[PDB]
Amino acid sequence: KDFLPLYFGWFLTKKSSETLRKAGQVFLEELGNHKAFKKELRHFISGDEPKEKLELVSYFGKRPPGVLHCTTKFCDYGKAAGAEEYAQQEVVKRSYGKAFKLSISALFVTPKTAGAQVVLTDQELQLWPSDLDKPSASEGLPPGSRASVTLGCAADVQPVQTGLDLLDILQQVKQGEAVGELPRGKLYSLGKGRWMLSLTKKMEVKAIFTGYYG
Ligand SMILES: Nc1ncnc2c1ncn2[C@@H]1O[C@H](CO)[C@H]2OP(=O)(O)O[C@H]21
Ligand SMILES: [Cl-]
Repeated sequence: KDFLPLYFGWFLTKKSSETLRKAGQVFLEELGNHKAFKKELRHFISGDEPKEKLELVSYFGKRPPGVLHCTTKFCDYGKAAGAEEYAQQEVVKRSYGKAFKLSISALFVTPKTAGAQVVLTDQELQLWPSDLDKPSASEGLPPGSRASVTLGCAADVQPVQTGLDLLDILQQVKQGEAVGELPRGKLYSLGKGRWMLSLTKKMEVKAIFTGYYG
């Protein structure tokens, strides 16, 4: 009669998390100042905003307060569908507490979330859930495409939206030239307020697989 974690995932170390967090911040500051982005503001925000400049760091005001993480399976202590099934797996139990490296291939921004795209290894993909209830946007994409790290959310958006935004982006990119060059890579405008920075060099972040309890 033991209950599960709120969710399973890879939790970044202090050092790796700050490295990614900082890169995310720089991206928001650079994107917000980029002429291509400014030009499309009316596709990013939809209201009485002045033509003046939008600071994305402020826009994505809801940020993780501490270390960052890549969620694998949200369990809600066993109440989520597929939770018990996921937790019972040998590979989950065996991997519990193990160290991993996550490959970050891109940073992205939408009107709802700012995040980082994670490219899971085959070993890490074994820890990705295979549920009966799937996000419709995951269909047609490689397993684990949803893998991401939440860097920030718009005021009325929940962190879960980040992975869903990535799936939408990946559905979209499944490409035209980049519309800009930032120091860390090429900048793509995917439309509908969506932006992806494709990192010239993938970031590697160290993380531990474990379970979070609220
Ligand atoms: N229904 C869900 N499916 C997948 N991930 C979820 C779900 N609900 C919440 N999360 C994620 O679990 C964490 C606790 O809220 C948090 O980390 P995240 O991956 O940034 O989005 C959230
Ligand atoms: Cl919303």
